[PDB]
Amino acid sequence: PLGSMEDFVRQCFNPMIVELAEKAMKEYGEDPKIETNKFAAICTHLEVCFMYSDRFEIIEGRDRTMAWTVVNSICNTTGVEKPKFLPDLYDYKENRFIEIGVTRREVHTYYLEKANKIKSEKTHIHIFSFTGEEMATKADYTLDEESRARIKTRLFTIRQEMASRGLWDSFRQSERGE
Ligand SMILES: Cc1cn([C@H]2C[C@H](O)[C@@H](COP(=O)(O)O)O2)c(=O)[nH]c1=O
Ligand SMILES: [Mg+2]
Repeated sequence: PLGSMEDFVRQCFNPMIVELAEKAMKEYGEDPKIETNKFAAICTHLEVCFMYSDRFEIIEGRDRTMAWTVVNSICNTTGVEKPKFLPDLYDYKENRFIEIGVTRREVHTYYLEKANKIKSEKTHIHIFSFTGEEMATKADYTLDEESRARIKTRLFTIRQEMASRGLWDSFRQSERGE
């Protein structure tokens, strides 16, 4: 009754999500078979990105060349400052890029880590946790109540399904600062 996180990933996430996540890992010489807790964290963040977007241009998940092409194309269609890193989404409504975080640590710690990495005055940050806690730039949450509620619900489902397999203990304890 300690299961394999790799088998859990391929069984409980959409295959398009798993493949995008495998691609993101192999891109940086990480093996999804080895760094399995990371492989689940990456799938989860991908899934949250897709849920948040249902107005929004998806950046995360794309091949890096295509992602940057898309980011530059928006920045010169609009006024927007060009991010130093490469966000997760663009919001056509509020006309800003967004970075999404999903954390198993304290949401404040993670929010400020992200703010300090990206050093942007324009990019919106929105962090979710597996506890139902969330934090978003200027207390502007962008989406409505039941839409954020659905994301928080999917996060609970992942956590309980990991718990079922004996995987949550290690998953919850193995996030480090980026
Ligand atoms: C969802 C996803 C996550 N990740 C990793 C990097 C980060 O640690 C986290 C998501 O990246 P981000 O939160 O900086 O956008 O998971 C990828 O590398 N590629 C992906 O497609
Ligand atoms: Mg990203």
